[PDB]
Amino acid sequence: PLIRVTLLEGRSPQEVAALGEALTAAAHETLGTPVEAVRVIVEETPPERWFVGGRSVAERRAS
Amino acid sequence: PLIRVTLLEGRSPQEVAALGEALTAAAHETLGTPVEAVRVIVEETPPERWFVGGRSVAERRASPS
Amino acid sequence: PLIRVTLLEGRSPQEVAALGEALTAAAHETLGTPVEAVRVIVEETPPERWFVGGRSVAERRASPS
Amino acid sequence: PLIRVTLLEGRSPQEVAALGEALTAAAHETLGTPVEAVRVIVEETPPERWFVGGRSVAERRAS
Amino acid sequence: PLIRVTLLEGRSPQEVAALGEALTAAAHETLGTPVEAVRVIVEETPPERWFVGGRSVAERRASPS
Amino acid sequence: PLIRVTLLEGRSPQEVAALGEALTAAAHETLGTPVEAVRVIVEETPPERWFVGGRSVAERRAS
Repeated sequence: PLIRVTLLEGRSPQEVAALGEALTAAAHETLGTPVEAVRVIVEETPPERWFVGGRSVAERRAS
Repeated sequence: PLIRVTLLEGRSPQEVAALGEALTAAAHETLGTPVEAVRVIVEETPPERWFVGGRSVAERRASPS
Repeated sequence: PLIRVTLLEGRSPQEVAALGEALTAAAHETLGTPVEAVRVIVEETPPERWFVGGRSVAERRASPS
Repeated sequence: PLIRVTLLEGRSPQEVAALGEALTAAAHETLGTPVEAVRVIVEETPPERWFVGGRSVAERRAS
Repeated sequence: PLIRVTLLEGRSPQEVAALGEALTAAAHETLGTPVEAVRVIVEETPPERWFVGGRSVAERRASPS
Repeated sequence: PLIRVTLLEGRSPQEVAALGEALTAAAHETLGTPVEAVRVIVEETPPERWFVGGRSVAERRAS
């Protein structure tokens, strides 16, 4: 199973490593997939490049 | 955050619903993100359109021994 | 540039055609890119395969009150 | 509605912010989606990593 | 590595199988990656959902002269 | 035809340029697509952000 998670920049090394373990466990538990068959990519996006309601997360945090 | 999952066709509806919930719990506990801020999109690919080693999952299934 | 849109199933053909045009005009005006250099791909997801808060759009629709 | 735009690196901060506003307006106008329901990610790609006709945009600009 | 291809609908099964193999050989020779480490996912888009210049491939096909 | 290749960071400039040429040739050969109609994006992912079996490629290399 392939999993891509896109989230905001600024996460700790712990958080990214934890996320990759935990998403893998979730797929293994719910689908029966061997853990080695679960592949995860974490993509981090700067807050100036993520918009909700037409305003960036960087602006929404400021305003 | 956005979680996009690519799976082979043929999982049951109950397994897909359980996966959505469990991936969401995993992002909640590890990142602190509220569950309502986590989105999951599950895409299913037919086995003729997924290749490993240059051969489709369908072809690899037809010769596994 | 490439614009990939993910939408729930059920939009009309006319709305999808109008979206493609309008996203293209938006990229043209803001970036200067010629319209012919903008590509848009629209993907439709069934509501059983889109989750928010760990529950599918289908499940959230079945209990909205 | 979720929108991912991939474009070449080197855009100004104005251009990215403008793009996120304008794509959001387009989705709101054409689908009736509340602006808060439109989410946009802008991904920027270095010109050495985008190919057309088997040559990078960086090479095509040089040559 | 992961190779995701987006194609218009309508290619034959034989062409899609040949593409998967050939993209895999290309990644093997240029990167050194073993073939079994290369995955290819082929996605097909209907021509009403692919836009260039703000018009769908279907619309551009209906007026090409 | 559009092709996105995600692979690990650390590739040489030769390797990325070669990959973009070779993937383009493969699409041209197998589909009959004019080379100018083949578009390729190469995305590079740090090894700490790619997981197999719940462990990052960075950890798997160390351990």
